[PDB]
Amino acid sequence: ASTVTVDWDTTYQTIDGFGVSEAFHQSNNIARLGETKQNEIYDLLFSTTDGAGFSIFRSILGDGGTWGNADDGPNKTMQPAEDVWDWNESNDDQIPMIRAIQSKYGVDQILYTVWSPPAWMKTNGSVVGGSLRTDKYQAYATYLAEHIKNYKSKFGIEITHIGIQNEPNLETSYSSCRWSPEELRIFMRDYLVPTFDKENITAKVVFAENMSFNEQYAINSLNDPIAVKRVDIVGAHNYGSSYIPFTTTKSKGKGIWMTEVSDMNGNDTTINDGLRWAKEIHDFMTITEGNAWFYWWGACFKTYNGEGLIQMDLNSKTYKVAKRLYTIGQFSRFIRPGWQRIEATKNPVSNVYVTAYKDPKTGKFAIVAINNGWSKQSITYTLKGFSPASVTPYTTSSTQNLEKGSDITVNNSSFSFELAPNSITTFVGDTES
Ligand SMILES: O[C@@H]1[C@@H](O)[C@H](O[C@@H]2CO[C@@H](O)[C@H](O)[C@H]2O)OC[C@H]1O
Ligand SMILES: [Cl-]
Ligand SMILES: [Cl-]
Ligand SMILES: [Cl-]
Ligand SMILES: [Cl-]
Ligand SMILES: [Cl-]
Ligand SMILES: [Cl-]
Repeated sequence: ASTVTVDWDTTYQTIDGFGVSEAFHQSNNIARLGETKQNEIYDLLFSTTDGAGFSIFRSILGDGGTWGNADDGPNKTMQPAEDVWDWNESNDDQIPMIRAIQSKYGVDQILYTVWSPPAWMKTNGSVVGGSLRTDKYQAYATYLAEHIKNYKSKFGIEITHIGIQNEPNLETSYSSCRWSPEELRIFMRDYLVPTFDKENITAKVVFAENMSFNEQYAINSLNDPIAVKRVDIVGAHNYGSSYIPFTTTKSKGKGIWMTEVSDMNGNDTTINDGLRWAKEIHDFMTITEGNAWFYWWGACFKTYNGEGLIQMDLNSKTYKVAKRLYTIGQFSRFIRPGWQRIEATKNPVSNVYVTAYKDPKTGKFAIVAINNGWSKQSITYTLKGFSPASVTPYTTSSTQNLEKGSDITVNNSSFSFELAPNSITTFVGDTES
């Protein structure tokens, strides 16, 4: 019987949201399941009433590669040659899904990440590996600005966040482009910042998304007086690393987005894998104090690993939902863009981890409690600085998927709940009536 204290007036970072991606034709793989299952998958991902309520959507800016195939491969680029633009909305197979989920679910944060500049800008003449030619830095700055401008003016899509390079540390067997940190500062200071200023770009920059979770690729730009003007967000993946503070990023008042993580080595779809990712979010919120957290694919055609939250079998036209969709939903469905983390006893007892969030504009709040141990844990929650009448529990476990429970009466700013082993429960409430 342990105690968690939640303080309404001790506040931390603003939460920008939670995201997924459908890059590399996975958006088209959803549609191939048929209209009925397509809408079911949109619902599971983005609905705030019967889904995970993801609030950010990450997509690939087409590079024109020729690798892969139609099930997993690149999209045509809107600038296939230095002297040719091709604003054909059919080039980007993510546009139909973006329009549908912005309309139906109000998803209004749209991140486009570049995996590679087009081949004619690359040192090896290919979108696979290599680097950006130094005599193509301006062409790439123009490339990025023209995409933000013309996705709006031609396709009606507002790109609110632009990711300038996915994993600049890595050359892969698919779309990739290697940068050094100093090459990124030179690109920001001498090309991106003056081009974005000249074109009056208001989209925020998610800085080069390091494969490992550190700010090393951003330190050079963050300390540059010109580049720092548009280092709006420092992005990073969490493949093979752990959650640490981004010291220089916080000193410059910038945001932190963990824009991709998944299990590429195993295929665990049970609550144990789900609680692994819930614990990653908890560490992200409390160690790094980050602002947005992303899984990799929302739905994908890989039934053999954990790169997506939903595994689609294209041959039988079926899909299977892993527990990680719901364990991540325990955060993402309730913590909307603009919410604010508040103080809660982060570790009340062994294997129990707690965070808390509030909406400063409605008085709504959410308390997310993880129990990734083997023992039932009775917890008494003391609410400091606010007094709701009741809380509503939502639980995910080996037998429950974001299951709404009976309301729990709050007696003098205190309520108790027994956390089941290997489970996660969110308590949701409102202070204004
Ligand atoms: O099927 C392939 C995917 O597995 C691959 O996913 C990559 C996983 O590592 C991440 O760091 C990368 O950002 C992500 O692209 O993408 C290519 C696709 O063909
Ligand atoms: Cl591109
Ligand atoms: Cl890369
Ligand atoms: Cl899972
Ligand atoms: Cl992602
Ligand atoms: Cl899996
Ligand atoms: Cl809200």
